Amino acid sequence: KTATTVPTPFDRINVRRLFNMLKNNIGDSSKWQLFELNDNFTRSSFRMETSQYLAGIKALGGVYDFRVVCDTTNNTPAVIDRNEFVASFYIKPARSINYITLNFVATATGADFDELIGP
Amino acid sequence: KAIIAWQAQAHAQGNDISGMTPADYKKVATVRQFSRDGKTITNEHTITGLWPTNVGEVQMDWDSNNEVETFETTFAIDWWE
Amino acid sequence: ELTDITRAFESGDFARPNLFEVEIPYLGRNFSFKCKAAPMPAGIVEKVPVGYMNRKINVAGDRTYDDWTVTIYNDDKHEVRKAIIAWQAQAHAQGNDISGMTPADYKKVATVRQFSRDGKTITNEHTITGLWPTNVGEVQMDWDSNNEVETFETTFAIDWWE
Amino acid sequence: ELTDITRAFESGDFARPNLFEVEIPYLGRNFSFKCKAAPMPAGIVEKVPVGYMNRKINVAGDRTYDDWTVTIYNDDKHEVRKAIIAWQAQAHAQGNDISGMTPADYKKVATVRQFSRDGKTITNEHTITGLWPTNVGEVQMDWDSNNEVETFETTFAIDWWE
Amino acid sequence: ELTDITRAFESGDFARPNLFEVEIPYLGRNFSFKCKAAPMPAGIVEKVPVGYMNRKINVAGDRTYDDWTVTIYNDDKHEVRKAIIAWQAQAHAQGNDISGMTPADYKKVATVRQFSRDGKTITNEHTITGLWPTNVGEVQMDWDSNNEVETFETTFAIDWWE
Amino acid sequence: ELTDITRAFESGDFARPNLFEVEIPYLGRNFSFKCKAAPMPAGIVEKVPVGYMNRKINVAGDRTYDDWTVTIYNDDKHEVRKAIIAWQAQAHAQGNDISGMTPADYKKVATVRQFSRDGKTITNEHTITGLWPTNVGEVQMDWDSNNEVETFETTFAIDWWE
Amino acid sequence: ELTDITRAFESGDFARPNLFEVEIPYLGRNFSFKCKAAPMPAGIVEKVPVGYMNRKINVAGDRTYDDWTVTIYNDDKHEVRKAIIAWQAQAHAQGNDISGMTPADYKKVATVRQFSRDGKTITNEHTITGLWPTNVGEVQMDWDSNNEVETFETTFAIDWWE
Amino acid sequence: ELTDITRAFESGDFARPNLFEVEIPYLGRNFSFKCKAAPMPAGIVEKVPVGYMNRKINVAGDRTYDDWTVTIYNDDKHEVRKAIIAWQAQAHAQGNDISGMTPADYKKVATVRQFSRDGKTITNEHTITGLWPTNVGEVQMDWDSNNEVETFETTFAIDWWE
Amino acid sequence: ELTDITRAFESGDFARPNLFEVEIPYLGRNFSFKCKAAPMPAGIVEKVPVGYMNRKINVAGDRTYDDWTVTIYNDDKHEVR
Repeated sequence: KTATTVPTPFDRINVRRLFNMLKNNIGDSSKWQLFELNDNFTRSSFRMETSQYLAGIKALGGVYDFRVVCDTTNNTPAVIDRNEFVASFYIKPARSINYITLNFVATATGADFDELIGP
Repeated sequence: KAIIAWQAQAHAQGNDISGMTPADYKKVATVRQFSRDGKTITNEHTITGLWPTNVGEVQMDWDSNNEVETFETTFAIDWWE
Repeated sequence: ELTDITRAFESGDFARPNLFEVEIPYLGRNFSFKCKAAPMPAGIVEKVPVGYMNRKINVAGDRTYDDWTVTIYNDDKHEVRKAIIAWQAQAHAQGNDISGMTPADYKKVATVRQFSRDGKTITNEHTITGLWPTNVGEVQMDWDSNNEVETFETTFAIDWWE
Repeated sequence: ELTDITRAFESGDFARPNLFEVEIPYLGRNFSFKCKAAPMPAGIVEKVPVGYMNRKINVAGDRTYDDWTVTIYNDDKHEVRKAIIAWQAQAHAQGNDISGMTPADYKKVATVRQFSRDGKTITNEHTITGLWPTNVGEVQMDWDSNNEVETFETTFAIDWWE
Repeated sequence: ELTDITRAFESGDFARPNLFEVEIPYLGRNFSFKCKAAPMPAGIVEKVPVGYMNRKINVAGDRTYDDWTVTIYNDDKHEVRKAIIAWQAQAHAQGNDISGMTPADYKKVATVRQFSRDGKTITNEHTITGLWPTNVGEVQMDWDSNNEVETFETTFAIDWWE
Repeated sequence: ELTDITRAFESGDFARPNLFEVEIPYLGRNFSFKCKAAPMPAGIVEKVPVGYMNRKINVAGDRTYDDWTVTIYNDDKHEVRKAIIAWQAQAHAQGNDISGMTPADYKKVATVRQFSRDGKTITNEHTITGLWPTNVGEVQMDWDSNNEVETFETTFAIDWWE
Repeated sequence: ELTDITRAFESGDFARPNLFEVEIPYLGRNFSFKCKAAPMPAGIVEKVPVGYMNRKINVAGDRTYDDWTVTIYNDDKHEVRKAIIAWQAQAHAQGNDISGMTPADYKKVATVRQFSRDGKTITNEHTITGLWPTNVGEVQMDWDSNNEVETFETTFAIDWWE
Repeated sequence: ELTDITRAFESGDFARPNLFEVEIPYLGRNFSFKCKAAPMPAGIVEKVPVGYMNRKINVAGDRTYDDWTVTIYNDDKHEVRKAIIAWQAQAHAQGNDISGMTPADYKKVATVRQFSRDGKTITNEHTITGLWPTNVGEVQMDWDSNNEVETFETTFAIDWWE
Repeated sequence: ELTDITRAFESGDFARPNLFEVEIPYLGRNFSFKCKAAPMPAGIVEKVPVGYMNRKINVAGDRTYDDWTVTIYNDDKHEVR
């Protein structure tokens, strides 16, 4: 547990360190788009590279699935005219086992498993 | 110089004996075909995991006058979509 | 939008397949003016297929190099052809001897350059390390072969280029 | 700077692929005037690859020689063709005999020369040691093959050239 | 009547000799993606001949099993090969010790599966009981063995399969 | 006289090594369409030498039979392979049991047929008495073994054929 | 799901069967650059069958090791081959003497390493304890064996590896 | 770091498997020019296993030597083959006699040399002590065996080499 | 020094593996023209090892001979066979 008292998705240490690993990689790849134009090529470049990166994490099993959203649906001209560029990553991180419950049932002689359980 | 400097990550050109992990030297690429209105894209295939297996020779020659310089390059691919 | 092709030549022009020279220090200045043609080298890194289930994915194999083949004009006193053979004679003696020097002796350095369309300026330059002449070509002399200057191919082995 | 090409011909000219003659003492003077074409020999030294880690470096292998193939005009009484076959007949008897002389007998010396553009002057001269005719070519005679002089190829083996 | 062959694939297809995986719980998930090849086991019941007069009739002998041999891709840090040897080290200590654990400790369970041509679906699944690695193969490393990924064979003993 | 070879096929044709089927009642219709190959059985009667003076004359020994080995295509749900092993399981139990039925139970009858080149007509038919599967072959599954359908050998013992 | 194969190389790559070196302290640095090939050792623990009723279950036998065989390039002054034989000469004297030193003298330590595809980095390293050369291979010299560098096999015995 | 391979040839080159000669004083100079091939000898010291508990450690056994087999070109008057058989005739008389000389008489010394790639210089030289020809090979003469020179193998026994 | 190989053929040539004939008086002249192949015989004298201390030295054993195998062309009336 991280030190949070309010609930939040970034509660467990593994989720925190996952989003650190992503932010500290994509937050480097994106540096190469500073002082570019916000043209169609810049957008497709940043979509393809970061998708290629997250596909690696998806295969190794850090995230169940992800989407990269980066086009005219958010880089509207009202963003362009103030020298800004935007992208959104939707990421669902892996669960984990935390609580293990084992039941032992001390059944009788007779009373066989072909009747109770039925293989 | 850029294509060879890309290939140099797959296996070092020159006197080194080195090369980076596959995650580093693989890249994405895209082919498009336009409509006869030059504004409009009608078909678009991504190609996943390019890298340059062979950068072609340039056959330079004093009798080869009145052409611009061209060379072939042969990428390997993993799949296309 | 046709002017967009100008992005293909920000540097000022297309490269030209004839504005080149070859320097081989072992052979003096005059070789550079006698070398007619030379392919700027290939760079080959053969793929390895790794199979999974019923599909295959590729990974980088190990680099290799092909031979380097030039073509030469020959002068009336064979100042090049006698020199190339006398170089090869160090790799394994031509004639009745059975001898040849150590690799440190018969290997040489060479350099290929391509000029800008201003003839003063060099824009690309590759050194080739450890040339030696594996094959000095025949000259196909013939009384019907009139109205050409004499040329022959030569095929050097190389260790790498940079 | 275009005059720089003059460095390619300090000797006075380019060599010409037709100003040549072949001398074979065994066959008299007249062979030298009947020999139409002859490649000035190749010199071949095949490379050996030595692997280290995942790269390879080349070293000089061991010299070898290809055959030497000339082409001949034939005269109306076959003074060359009968002589070449009668030479080959010493290497292994043509016809119904089963015989052939010692190598010291059927081997011969030969010489290739290239002249300057002044026809008086010889500028390059290679001896070829131990010729003998491995293959005397067919003459493809045909009633439709009108308006040519008769020519045939001959392929000598050689031991070395100098 | 050629359509009759469709009776050979009522189930939807022929089985494919490459749509398979091997699971060995002891070695984690990653082994299942590193195992290249594995024969789905043989089942052997050797015949006994019973003689009568001068003829012989056969009766069922007693079941036996051969070893099970897989082939593995190895990664750059040997996460499989070090684990397989560290498993074998429990059967009899590798190095300078003279020790080995009880059979209950070094025996393990393993599972072979074959998928349908829809990659979601498992159609056959055999458990193999009491694996242990009798022989971990050599890796034949060599500077001339360029352009392959590293593979080795491993030969497990088995008690039975179901 | 070359037409004389027609005496070799009075019956209408040569027999063809692929126009055949195998029937095994125990396994239903579908086995007959899944059986790829099967040798029509050998008949062996080993000679006995009887010596007289210093020469030997031969007399008929006592008849014996080799095993009968077929090859099978396997479908995506293993409807044959699970059935063959479940048949063998009666001869000696596969898995953790130590049991097996009487010979009258696990023995079965089987039939091999060869058709005429009219696919309607059966021209030769041998019954094989008392099959049981002594060895069900491995399937050599491998990620490099792409572009084949899955096949395995099976080796039945036999008592006789007629 | 084809990207799943990336789990087979979390470490960054497949291991490569040529990125290796062998160190043998007794022979100095130069041996490590002259050793062409060497199998990374096998680990063998032969099974013992224990019978119960009419079935058999396996248990771990006792560990054994095969010999270790390398292959060497030889230099023009035999600095390796004379050293390997001069090492073997301590195990039992070559020539006319009948002598050999104590095992503590002629046994040596050796090390095999495999590098990452960054040539700086060692990822696996096995020591081999108590080498000595049981067999130094012939060199099959022959006038027709042209265009190869001289190589020979050597077969060391080993006590264990770690 | 690829230049590191130069440490493999500080001496100036790799040794070459064809730059060799064999001298046998008994047979004069001419044998050395007629010997086509000869393995530079093996050196064998077979291991002895010493068991402790359930492991085994190796110790040096006792040196042994295999035979030495050369291959020879034969001349038109058999000046070698008649001499080799006339040497063997001292070990045990060929033909109708039943005789053979003392070991001091039929044993001979022999020497193998390997040259540097400068043909003047000898870099390795082994004497072989106590040759004699245990087996002079057949010559497989045949009217279809055209276009080869006659060669035969000969297998000498040896006592030791140095 | 390559001319030195001429010492290998002072006699005038290498021997040739096809310039041979076999005569067998019992079978007349014609057998000699029908015999296709015949190995010029081996001469075998098998070594005997004599042990001293832990080394072995060799001494000459006793001569033996293998069989001699020829190959024959057969004519239409089997005059050889």
